[PDB]
Amino acid sequence: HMSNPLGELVKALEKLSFKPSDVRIYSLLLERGGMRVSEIARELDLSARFVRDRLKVLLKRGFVRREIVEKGWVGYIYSAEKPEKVLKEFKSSILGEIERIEKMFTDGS
Amino acid sequence: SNPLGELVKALEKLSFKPSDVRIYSLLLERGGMRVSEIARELDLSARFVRDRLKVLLKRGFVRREIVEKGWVGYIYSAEKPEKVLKEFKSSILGEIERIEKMFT
Ligand SMILES: [Cl-]
Ligand SMILES: [Cl-]
Ligand SMILES: [Cl-]
Repeated sequence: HMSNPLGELVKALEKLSFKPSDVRIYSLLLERGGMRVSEIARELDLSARFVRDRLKVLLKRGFVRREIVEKGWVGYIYSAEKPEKVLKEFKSSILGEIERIEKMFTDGS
Repeated sequence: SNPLGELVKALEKLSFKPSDVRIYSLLLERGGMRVSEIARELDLSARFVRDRLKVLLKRGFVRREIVEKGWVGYIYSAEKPEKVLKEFKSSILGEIERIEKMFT
């Protein structure tokens, strides 16, 4: 019945895991520059809905940003945050998770 | 080469097998044990338990003492949770820093 630091870390790693498709989207954008949902979908042979779904996650995690295009067509494209930014955000997220887990394992009072 | 791909690889290396969690739990709950005892209780291969304990030892999550009453063997025990978290934090920070340097 005892709480388990390894088990808690497993849950944290799952929460911060990446789908393979997230890696493909991020890597495509870093290489090619900002792209529309439709362009990403065609390039990677994924559905537009699935791409939108993963973009929401990557935006909230701070790994991708959006920016307006006004070039006849008007809409948003999506751009990779730079590696230094991605790694800064990931570091903050995992440290946050560890800090929460630490509260379960304090000694004394 | 991209930071998410490198994080995936690093996070795989820092991952735990479900058995690791069970091995740690057993040692924390019941105290220091021999490999054969852990394997019996968990219904795992003794070789497998042995190899996972070697991984956990290198990571700083278990310790061992040599004992020789008859045949030589190791008694493994759980490191305390705060040491586990401290070591894990150090390790994952080290990995992120290494990946940071790949790009700088
Ligand atoms: Cl996927
Ligand atoms: Cl679009
Ligand atoms: Cl042994």
